[PDB]
Amino acid sequence: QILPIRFQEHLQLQNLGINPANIGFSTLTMESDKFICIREKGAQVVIIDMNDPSNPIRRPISADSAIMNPASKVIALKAGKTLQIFNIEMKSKMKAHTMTDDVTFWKWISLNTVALVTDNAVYHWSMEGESQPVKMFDRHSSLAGCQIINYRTDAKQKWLLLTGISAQRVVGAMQLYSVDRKVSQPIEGHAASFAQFKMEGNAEESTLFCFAVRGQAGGKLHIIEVGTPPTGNQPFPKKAVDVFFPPEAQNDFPVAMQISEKHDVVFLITKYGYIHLYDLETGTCIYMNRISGETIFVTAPHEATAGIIGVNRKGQVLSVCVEEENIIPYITNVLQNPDLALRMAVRNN
Amino acid sequence: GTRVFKKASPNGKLTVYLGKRDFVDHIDLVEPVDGVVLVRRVYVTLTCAFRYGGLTFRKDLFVANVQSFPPKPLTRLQERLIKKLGEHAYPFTFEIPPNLPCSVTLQACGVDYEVKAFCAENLEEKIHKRNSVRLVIRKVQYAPERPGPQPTAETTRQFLMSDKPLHLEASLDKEIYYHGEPISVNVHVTNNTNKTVKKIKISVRQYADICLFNTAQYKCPVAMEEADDTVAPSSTFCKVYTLTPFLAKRGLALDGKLKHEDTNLASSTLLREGANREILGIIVSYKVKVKLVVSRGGDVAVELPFTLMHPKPKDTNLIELDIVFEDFA
Repeated sequence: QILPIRFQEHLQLQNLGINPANIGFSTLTMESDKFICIREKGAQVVIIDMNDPSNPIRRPISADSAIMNPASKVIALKAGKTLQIFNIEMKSKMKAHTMTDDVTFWKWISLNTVALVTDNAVYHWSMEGESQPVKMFDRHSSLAGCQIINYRTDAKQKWLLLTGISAQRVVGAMQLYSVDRKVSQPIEGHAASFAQFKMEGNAEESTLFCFAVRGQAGGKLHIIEVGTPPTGNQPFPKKAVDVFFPPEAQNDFPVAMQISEKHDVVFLITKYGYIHLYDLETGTCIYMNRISGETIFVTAPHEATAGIIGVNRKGQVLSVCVEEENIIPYITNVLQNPDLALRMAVRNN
Repeated sequence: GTRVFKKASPNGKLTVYLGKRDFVDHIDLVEPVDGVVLVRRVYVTLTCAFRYGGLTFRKDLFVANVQSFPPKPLTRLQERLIKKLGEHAYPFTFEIPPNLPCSVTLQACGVDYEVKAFCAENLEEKIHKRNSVRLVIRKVQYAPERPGPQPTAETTRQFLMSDKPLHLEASLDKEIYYHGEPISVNVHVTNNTNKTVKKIKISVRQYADICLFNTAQYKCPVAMEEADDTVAPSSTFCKVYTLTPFLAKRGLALDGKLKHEDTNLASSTLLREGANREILGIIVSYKVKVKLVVSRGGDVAVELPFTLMHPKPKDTNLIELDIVFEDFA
């Protein structure tokens, strides 16, 4: 019987000769579906080009972290407080900077900017020119002592979302910062994502903020609009739905979220390797399934299918996306929700 | 200086360049066949066939056609060579489906991969072995080493008139071996009988099944050691022996023509679960056999399956960054 998603295993990194010891959160990064970057220690980095994963380049490094640019052959490296950005094409050092404070988390948040998180603050740093990191906001006390696990922004970079976790059950602490209001709010959540979404009859896109959590009430997914509706817009009615977990999955919680704006669906991944799909508009659950027996510990947008791609602890590179020929009939017949099916068919084709 | 292999047609009109002749199969994908042809359209084709027999049976397994002139990203090699060669240089790229059999020859039949570049109006036209060029490339199989327990086998014999056991256990140091790699065999005997083990014989045997046209099963030893190590009545014996399977023999599967320096014993056929074990043409596998040669009694042996693979291809700055031609022959 037909499924509303297509799931694929693209490859297992060990088949490429990659050492399974090097396959985990701290030694393996994937900032986009274009590259996987692995630090292998007798130190070096293995850059896997996903268009051509057979011919990985290996370079010597002395960095404790390496994060490939989402799009181009540009790599950022750090060693303590020392940050450097390198052009692999032109083989040249682009930029360097020495932070006052240790950078405990960093990632590319677009094609040409790095977000830097310290104990203290969050910075954006352009890869271009000579510009220094620009402090975006001070960290809120409720992330104090958390493992920082992510950092998200909306498309305009007007809404910035820092996420940490701690063992206490694993509690999720987010800080949502408004760049125009210059104000932070604390949010209990485990995984989140922004999205653009234009309501029927509205002049302009809404900026949606979606976050999932497993807290005191159990599993919840929230979808809200951030900011004041544009002139010509109705506000987006807040949605709040449950995120189901098994009896076998008492210790599971959300670890990743990607949103397809092509189909307006939320992909959620759980620590135990379940995937869920939710309607972005209503939060209705479309699909759940265990797709991996290991934690998927890094995810990115999967650009070609507008899906989700990730890597699990055993080295499997997996993705999920909407199966566009099955999703409507699946919602009609299997979920028996013909109202949703017609709305999604019309909204997205 | 980077090597690049080249080959021209007889009339010196078309030359093909390739970075490599052997393309590694990494189970989820195969190295792409990334070439340049230095120039009617100009086409380049990749064919995989099983052949038996001169020839008396052939089955096509895969064909891919590229129009190379006139015109997924170019490899650094392609660009590098396009610039270093001219504007009469054009790229061609094949991706070989990973489920096709690897190159294999048994002496005769096999599976071969042929790259063919030619000049001609349509694809359906008279090819002249004069301004076309043909290259035999190989697909060779890699696989990574396996986590967890190694291979292990054991047997127990009771001889006529007795109920005392002769027990043999053996294991290998790995599940996955590469060409040229030694195999260590751990041998443990408990001899509670009144017979003596006179010697111990360890062999590596290849098994090759022909699955098309004229089916047949060959066996053939590729390493043999015997030791005059004896196991007395009521005594135990533990020893590690080392063997390496070596090409330096009819019925043997090779990855290559026996006449070429770079040919190896054939790699183990990786078989997907219910795959068509007929469009693979030849199925190759390997075992270690450990045999106790018993005095005044039948011998006692175990076998330990293993997999034989082609090996994988070989100041403040926090990172460090940094072309000769050869005949394909």
